[PDB]
Amino acid sequence: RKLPETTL
Amino acid sequence: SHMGGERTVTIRRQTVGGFGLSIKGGAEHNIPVVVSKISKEQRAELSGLLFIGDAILQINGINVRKCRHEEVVQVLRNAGEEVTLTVSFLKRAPGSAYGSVKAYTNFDAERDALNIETAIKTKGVDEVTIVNILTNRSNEQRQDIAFAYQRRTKKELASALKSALSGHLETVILGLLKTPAQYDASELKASMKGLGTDEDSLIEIICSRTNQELQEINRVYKEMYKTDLEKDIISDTSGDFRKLMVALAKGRRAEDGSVIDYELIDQDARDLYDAGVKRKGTDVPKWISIMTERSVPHLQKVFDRYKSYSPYDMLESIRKEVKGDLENAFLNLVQCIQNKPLYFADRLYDSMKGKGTRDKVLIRIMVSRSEVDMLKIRSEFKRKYGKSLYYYIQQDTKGDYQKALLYLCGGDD
Ligand SMILES: [Ca+2]
Ligand SMILES: [Ca+2]
Ligand SMILES: [Ca+2]
Ligand SMILES: [Ca+2]
Ligand SMILES: [Ca+2]
Repeated sequence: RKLPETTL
Repeated sequence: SHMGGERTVTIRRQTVGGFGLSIKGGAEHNIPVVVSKISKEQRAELSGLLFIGDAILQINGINVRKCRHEEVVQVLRNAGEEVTLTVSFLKRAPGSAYGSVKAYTNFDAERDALNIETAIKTKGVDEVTIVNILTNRSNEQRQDIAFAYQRRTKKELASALKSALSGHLETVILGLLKTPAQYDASELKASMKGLGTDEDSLIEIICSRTNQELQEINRVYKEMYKTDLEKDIISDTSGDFRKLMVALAKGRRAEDGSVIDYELIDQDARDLYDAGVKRKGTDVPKWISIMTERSVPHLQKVFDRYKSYSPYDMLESIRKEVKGDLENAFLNLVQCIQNKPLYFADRLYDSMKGKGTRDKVLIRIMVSRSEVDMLKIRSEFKRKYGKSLYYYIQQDTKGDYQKALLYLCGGDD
């Protein structure tokens, strides 16, 4: 939860 | 961690410049890469095909299960217009159903930190507001509150509450603010602090914690105190008592097997008898090996089968065969194996039955078991003592300290 979130 | 049935999904690049996806996770966090957000555009295309929480198992036939975060984003970035995903839904493991403290649903860490800041800075300190909030939040939510409080005030929350709160209430609130591993680690350090040892507290934590819990405790202990927990146990304990505690603290007990080994249950029962009541003296290493290495469901059946060979049950046998700290350790361990909720119910009763209160044991159990098995503890307590745990806390404690403990209890029975 709320981890590093890369958006592609 | 429940992995759903595997599924294939085709996603198409959008003219906005991407797939409309957001992902978290990777092999570095030892959990697979998961879908965290699906865009407004892609959701209309993928209605019923892809979901938030889906783990990405394959990309265009490439296995990305054991790949780290950036490795997956590079594949999707260096991909084409269409991409084929092999996915599986990850239903996160649920918590206990038998805890008294649940997670607040409409949780706002910013609003909680603000309300706590207001209560702390109210003339005289509004303890009731502080207790009401922190006892109706899960431990993980309190961690979010502490992070938000520090950003809002430039002051650590636990530091602020140490000056705003006093007495046993402070001990409860500061205890609730630590993670489970931090709380146990710091309680263990306290039991070995300075000369002498609070063996009862060391015994209580080491005998009662599971493999996973002891694993996290051993890690967090070394981070906090820059020494291994095993080394402090060795320096504060001696003889066979030390060996038992060292063995348990490793948290390498056999995990629950799928099949019941009736032949091994019988052989372990005889070896326990042959090592103790049946002979003069005791083969303590045999007792330690069987009671620290076998799984808990197994030892439960071993202790019943033991009664077929021995005139005394395992607990009475321990009392007759060993003495002192070694005896106390074995007695606690067997209770934790046989019925851990009943074990804690009895320790709660012991801390309140007589003159005054052993607040150290009362606070530790109400904090550490609030999200584990407090509902079972309450059930065993009311069954054995005829009155509720709630009732006993009322008669032994007062003030905001009392209200805090009653909240961790969860209600009357
Ligand atoms: Ca006040
Ligand atoms: Ca104080
Ligand atoms: Ca010591
Ligand atoms: Ca004997
Ligand atoms: Ca009392």
